[PDB]
Amino acid sequence: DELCPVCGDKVSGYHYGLLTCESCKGFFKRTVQNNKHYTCTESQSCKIDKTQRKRCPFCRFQKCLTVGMRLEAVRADRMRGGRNKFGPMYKRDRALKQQKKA
DNA sequence: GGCTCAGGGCCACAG
DNA sequence: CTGTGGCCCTGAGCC
Ligand SMILES: [Zn+2]
Ligand SMILES: [Zn+2]
Repeated sequence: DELCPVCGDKVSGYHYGLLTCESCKGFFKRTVQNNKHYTCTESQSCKIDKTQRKRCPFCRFQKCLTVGMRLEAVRADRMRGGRNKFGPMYKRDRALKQQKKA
């Protein structure tokens, strides 16, 4: 029921410090791990919408970092255990954000 | 020690 | 062929 603060897709859960989808997760890795770097000709921060998120990769990347996606969470190495020192924040934020009881 | 919780890899389908 | 977006498996984490 929640949408990504960047691309706007349905979130699959907590990824990189935010409620994000596999599109964010996958693209974020594809960008950061492969050391990709882009640049927008004008307006480095365009309107990141469902269509315009495809035309501006740089703006989408900037959007990710801006909305709060951890760049340090990108284990470009290989180790699937990409839980760094900010690992606790996931369950912490989740417990505060939801705080729903059992 | 075990169940959870989230991330990285490779995939399959869409441009 | 290239790429978005995803499901899957492994791994850090916490209970
Ligand atoms: Zn997303
Ligand atoms: Zn742009």
